[PDB]
Formats: sequence, C-alpha cells, structure tokens
Amino acid sequence: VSQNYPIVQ
Amino acid sequence: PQITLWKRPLVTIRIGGQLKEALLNTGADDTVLEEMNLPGKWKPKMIGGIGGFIKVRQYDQIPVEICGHKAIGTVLVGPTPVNIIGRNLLTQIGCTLNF
Amino acid sequence: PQITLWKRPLVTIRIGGQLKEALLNTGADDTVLEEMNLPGKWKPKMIGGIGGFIKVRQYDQIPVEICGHKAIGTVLVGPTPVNIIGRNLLTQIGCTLNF
Repeated sequence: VSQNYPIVQ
Repeated sequence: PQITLWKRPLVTIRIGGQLKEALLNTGADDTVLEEMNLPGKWKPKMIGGIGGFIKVRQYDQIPVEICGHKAIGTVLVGPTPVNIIGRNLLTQIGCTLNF
Repeated sequence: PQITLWKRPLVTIRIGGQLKEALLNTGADDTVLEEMNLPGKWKPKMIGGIGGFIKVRQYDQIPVEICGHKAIGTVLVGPTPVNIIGRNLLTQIGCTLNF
C-alpha cells in the first residue's frame, strides 16, 4: 500500500 | 541543484505545461497534488498517510518538469495538506539525500 | 552518506538508550517518533498530514543520533505509524537534496 508521510503543524 | 532543509524544499513544476508549486518529499512513495485537472482516464486508489487511508485519483504517465528536469510517472490527485513530489519521480531525476 | 531514493530512506537512530529505525523525511517539519518514554516536561500538540491529525507529546532539547551523528532538538512522540526524522534534525546533521 502506497505510503506518503508529509507532516504539517 | 542542491537544496538545504532550513526551509520546506518547495520548488516549481510544470505538470502538463501548467505551473504549481510542490514539496520534495523523501517521505512520500508517490506524487500527490491537491485537486488538479489532468486529462485522460483515471483509476481510483487508496494511499496512506500519517492519519490513515484516503481516496485519491490516479493518472498514469504524466510528464512532470521539476527544475528543468524531465520526469514521466504517475500523479495522484487528492486531498493533501500540501502538494507532494514523491520518490516515484525524485528517482527519475537522479535525486539523492546526502549528509 | 548518499541515500538513493529507489526505496524508503530508512536509517537507524539512537535516542534514550534505544536503537530504532526512522525515516529520513524531508516532507515533515518536525520529528515524530512512535510512542516511547523520554525524560522531561512535554507539551501537547496536534500535527497533521494525509489522513488527518494525531495528538502528540512534545519534548525539547532531546539528544538524538541519526545514523551516526549527534543532534539535539525537538522530538514529538505520539501515535505515528512510523518513526519520522524531520527537517528540524535533518539540518542539524547538515543533510541535503541533490539532483
């Protein structure tokens, strides 16, 4: 499964 | 080039001769863009992020142009906090992490 | 080193007398680790990405050792599906993107 971890506050 | 991480590595890309700013994400498997209009047919897909799974639209073989660099891969269009250029394309342009 | 991106840039770090795998994520602003025990006072915070938001605990000046180098900063600890080393610690170890 396609994993995409951008993170924003 | 060689971009530092003192600030979000946001560069510009011309997806299908159209300009939109996106983030270079070594933490993403694919390239995800916020509601955009690409032609051709598409397959719905499920991808996962920090919070769970979401439904995104899939387009195959779209010509992307990251900082004067030619790349042709799969772009996903769906709700995403920011536009993202994932490893799927970053590789095609010989991008690497060095420290 | 020179991490190529044809596969998740996972590396080994060392924090609180523990070895753990983390992801070199240039797409994250802070550093989020899976639930664990760190010493000191921490404050709440909501961080979000694709999929939603999760409440984390923020600890400051925590000494980390990314795949071989020193680096103390801010480590957020919460229900993250994977450990992530953000741009806050990546810069401290002089990390960059080159394509």
